[PDB]
Amino acid sequence: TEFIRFSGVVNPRTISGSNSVPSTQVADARIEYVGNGYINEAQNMGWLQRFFLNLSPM
Amino acid sequence: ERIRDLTSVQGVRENSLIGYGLVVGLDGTGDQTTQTPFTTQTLNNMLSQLGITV
Amino acid sequence: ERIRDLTSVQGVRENSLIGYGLVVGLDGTGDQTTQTPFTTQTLNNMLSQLGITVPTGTNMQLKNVAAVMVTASYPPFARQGQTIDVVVSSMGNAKSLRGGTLLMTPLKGVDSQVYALAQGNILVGGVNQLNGGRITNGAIIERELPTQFGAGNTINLQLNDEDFTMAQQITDAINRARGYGSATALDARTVQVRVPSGNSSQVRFLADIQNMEVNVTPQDAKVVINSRTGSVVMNREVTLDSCAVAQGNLSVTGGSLQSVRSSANLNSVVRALNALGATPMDLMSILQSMQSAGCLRAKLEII
Amino acid sequence: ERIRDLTSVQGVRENSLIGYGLVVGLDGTGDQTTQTPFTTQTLNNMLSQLGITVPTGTNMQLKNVAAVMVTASYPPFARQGQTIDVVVSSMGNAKSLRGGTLLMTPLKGVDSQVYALAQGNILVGGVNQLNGGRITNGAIIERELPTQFGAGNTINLQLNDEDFTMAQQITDAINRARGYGSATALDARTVQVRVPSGNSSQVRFLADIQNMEVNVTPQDAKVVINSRTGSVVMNREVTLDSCAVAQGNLSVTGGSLQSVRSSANLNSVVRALNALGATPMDLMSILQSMQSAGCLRAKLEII
Repeated sequence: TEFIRFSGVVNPRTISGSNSVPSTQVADARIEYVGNGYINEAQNMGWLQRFFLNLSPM
Repeated sequence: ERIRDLTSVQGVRENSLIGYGLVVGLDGTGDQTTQTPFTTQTLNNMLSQLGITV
Repeated sequence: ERIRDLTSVQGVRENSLIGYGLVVGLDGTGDQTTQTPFTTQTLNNMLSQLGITVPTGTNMQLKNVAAVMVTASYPPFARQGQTIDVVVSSMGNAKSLRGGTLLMTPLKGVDSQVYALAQGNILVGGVNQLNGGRITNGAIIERELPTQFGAGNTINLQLNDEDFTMAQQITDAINRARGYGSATALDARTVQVRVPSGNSSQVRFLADIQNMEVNVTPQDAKVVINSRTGSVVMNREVTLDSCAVAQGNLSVTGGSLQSVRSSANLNSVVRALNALGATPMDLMSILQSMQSAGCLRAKLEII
Repeated sequence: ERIRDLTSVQGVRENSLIGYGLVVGLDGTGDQTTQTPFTTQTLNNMLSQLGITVPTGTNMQLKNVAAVMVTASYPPFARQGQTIDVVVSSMGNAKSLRGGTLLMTPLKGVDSQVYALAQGNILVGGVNQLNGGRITNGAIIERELPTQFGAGNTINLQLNDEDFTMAQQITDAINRARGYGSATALDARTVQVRVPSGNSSQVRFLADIQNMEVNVTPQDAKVVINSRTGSVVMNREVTLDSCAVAQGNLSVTGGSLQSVRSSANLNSVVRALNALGATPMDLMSILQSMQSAGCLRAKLEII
């Protein structure tokens, strides 16, 4: 399952005639595109590898 | 009735006001709007203010 | 019936309303709609509102529809249900609005709020302007403005033209008619009037004040020159001083220098200036030169 | 029978209805339907509603069908089953609606609700407008509006033109006819009238009030100028002040400066202005210049 979430503030005069506004005209734009399932877990680092990436000398 | 015609009262003065506008209802004798971009720009501004987005 | 013609009541004022609309029913004299995309866009908007969705990719070439701007005046103490006249003016490349009809048009104020709704049939003269028309009782009032009339014991009469003498005359007339301290003068343009608290009492007071007669004192001498229309207007206070005038192709009816006598009233001034035999366009230059020299004892205003 | 001609009753107002329809039966003077896709789209919609499904991919070139906009007025206290007149106006590239018939058209209000249904035969004059017509009793009322008439003991008469004197005159007439505290004035435009509680009693009160006679007091001096139609109208209150006027190709019947005498009534003003020998287009500029100078003691309104 994939989730696309959007939030922001829109000026009414930036909305086009077809009730559309580009995402670059939204003030506090919060855009999120995430997923779950084993596909999403396959894109997470292992805990040991994350620990090393954060605490290894090099 | 001569002093009023020879002098002016201090503080009793006139100022000058200026502004920009659009004149509509002409019989094909308006701007060409190809050599005057501001006419179309301000018409679009007025339409957007009124709720129409060209 | 002169005070109502010389002053205006404070708070009793008119506002301006504007709006956008479409005019239909033209005989092929509407917008081309190829150089005016907003006409077709707003027609599609109206159709979508009414329940018809024209596909976005489609060529619409209309001939009986014109995009128009509607202007109206919001009257004092306007009430919902009342009707006002509107002016309808074409906006782009339309040829005529002779038999058109104005569809539902919301008339917005300066604050971008709807104060009236306009819909009706246009009357166009038909040398006559074809792209502009008027609809009597074409708009119905929908919103009402709050006002402070009837509150307090003071109301200001605002003179159309600033004059200390006229302000004092109006104040003295009101004091002579309705008691000692009924009216006072604040400046050359405003006269403050004391009225009883309430709504009906103030209406009665204003009804008595408005039709009062005031003798107008003589104003400032003024010569109004309109070069765009080619007109000159001189009021009754204009006088002349004796001096010589010369201008091209003008001569004594003889020499090119013509004497202008000292003139006290307007008839003498008119006689002296007509003795010059000057065309009004020549009279404009003559008057400006005389004002520069000092013969013209008047304020020369170019409008 | 003057109060009914000077005021309107609060809550007794007219609304505006709009709708879309198709007009059939034209003699090849309808839409081209190639530049107006909505005509064919709505004809297909109607056929589908009636049980005929034309395939989506098909070329339909009609000549006897025109897409039209229908406008109507919702009367006060309208009841379902009553008939009203409608105006039918072509919308795109149609040539004439001379013998057309308007099919079933729902007339929506501002709130996008159906208040009437329109169907009938168009009457077109046939110099005459061809793309606009009228159908008498062309729409049947289908919805009714709630109202507060008959509730409360107060009803407001709203003057067509704002005037403190006229408001006071109407109030005094009502008080002189129907008791001491029967009517009061709220502002220059509204007169509040006390009526008995109920529906029939208020109808009786309004019937007595409406046909009452009120002597109209003199209004403000006003000169109305219509440059689009080339007309000037001066009311009976216009006066003139003595001053000199000059304009192109106008001269004393002599010199270019012509005296205008001080005028008190309208006949004197008309005589003084006709002595100038001015065309109405010239009279417009003359009047504007005189208003600028101050000779014209009237409000100059350009409409």
